[PDB]
Amino acid sequence: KYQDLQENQRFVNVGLEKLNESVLKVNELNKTLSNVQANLDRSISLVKSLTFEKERWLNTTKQFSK
Amino acid sequence: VTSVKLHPNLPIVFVATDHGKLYAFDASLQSHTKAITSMDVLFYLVIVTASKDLQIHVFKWVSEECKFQQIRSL
Amino acid sequence: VLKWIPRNLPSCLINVESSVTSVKLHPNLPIVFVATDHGKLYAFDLFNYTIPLASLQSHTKAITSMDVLFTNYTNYLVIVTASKDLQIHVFKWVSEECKFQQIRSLLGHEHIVSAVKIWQKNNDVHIASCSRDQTVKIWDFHNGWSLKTFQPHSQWVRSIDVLGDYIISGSHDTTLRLTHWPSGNGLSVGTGHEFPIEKVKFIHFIEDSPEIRFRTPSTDRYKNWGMQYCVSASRDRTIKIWEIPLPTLAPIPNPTDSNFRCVLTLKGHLSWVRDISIRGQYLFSCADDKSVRCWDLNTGQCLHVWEKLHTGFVNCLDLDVDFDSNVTPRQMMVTGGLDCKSNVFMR
Repeated sequence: KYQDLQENQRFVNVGLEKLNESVLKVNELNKTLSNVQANLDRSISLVKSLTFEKERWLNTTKQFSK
Repeated sequence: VTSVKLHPNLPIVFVATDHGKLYAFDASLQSHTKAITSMDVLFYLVIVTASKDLQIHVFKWVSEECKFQQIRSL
Repeated sequence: VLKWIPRNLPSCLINVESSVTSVKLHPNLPIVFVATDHGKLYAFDLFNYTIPLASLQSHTKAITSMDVLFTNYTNYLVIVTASKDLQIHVFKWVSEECKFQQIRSLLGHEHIVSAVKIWQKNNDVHIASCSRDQTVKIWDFHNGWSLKTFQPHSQWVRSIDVLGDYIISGSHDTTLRLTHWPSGNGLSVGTGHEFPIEKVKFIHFIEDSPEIRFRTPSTDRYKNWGMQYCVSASRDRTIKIWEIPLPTLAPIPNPTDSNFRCVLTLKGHLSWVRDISIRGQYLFSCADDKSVRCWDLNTGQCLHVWEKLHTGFVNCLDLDVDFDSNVTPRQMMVTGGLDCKSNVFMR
């Protein structure tokens, strides 16, 4: 059980770190940008999806403690 | 690598990676999920590992079995 | 110069991560090889005992016995490490590179091997080993294959010694027996211990000495046979020196004289004696009471005791060979330990 728990914690932690660096990269790309409207809308949708993923993954890391 | 440690008696070197994994090359155990800060070793051999996950876990190395078994965590 | 006695305190301490099993001596340079229970083979240098010269892991299981010999062709060094992984390994030392060089691994045993020996008689190097398979096995170092496999005992032999064409073998069935090397015939059998034989070795010739009572031959038969007195160490806390009888000289066993004779018994150890090594007048032996004792051949009494040498069991001792003129008997002797330490005495 501790091996399974450690594997899940490592997986979700490396996923959250990659997601945070992806948010940083997308924010930097959007700041550089600020077809133009199309990629701006794509960046906005990616920001919204990444924010939703970050919210649900902070929720699941909250419940791993429980 | 975030920290480097060496065995004070036998020719063994302990290496801790930036991802939290600790490798003992003359074993591979993930003592902490987050990135570890620093380690200290004192001669039973006790290794104290501190990370940014607000949890410090202490592990001990079995020389005969060539494996690390955790004792307690703060 | 052959009556050197080591001092009370250890000269320096060698730190090992696990249990030390077998310790050998380099007959040319002050280099000691230290076994482990984990299977790692070390090579420490006596002047700088900080880090090993070559820490090579060869077997997944423990290693039990060693032998070392500097060959004399008509040259280099051979290290053999008998192990618990159903096989033995042979290593060659490189002085220029200071690292272990593997040669070959000899197979054939159907259980774990506990003894190994290497020697030369006439421009041909042979390797012997004995296991829990109840059979004494022999090998040719240059060829690589066996020559003769035979069982001398019902139970399993533990330790051996050899010179020329004669092999004796201590056994788990508390009996000693000479096994002839070419013929494979048991010339004589021995009884008198009450426990399995830990280590056993021959007592050989010396050239000049004031007076000897346990190495010199008596008659011309002893003089030309060259095999007179043997000493056996067994788990009954006793060390005994055994008279071997004459054969009916392939030599034949003597029907009325095929039995060994115990001459002198030594006692005083608080646990099982583990290894012995004769050096001139002094019989150096260990035990499992954290001590190493020094026994005299003549008076049969322990002159010196080294109490609390380790905090655990003392496993193996080894000296420099003294009955040959090729290697001088230098004043160096090193012990092992169950408590992950090794101590060497010098000067």
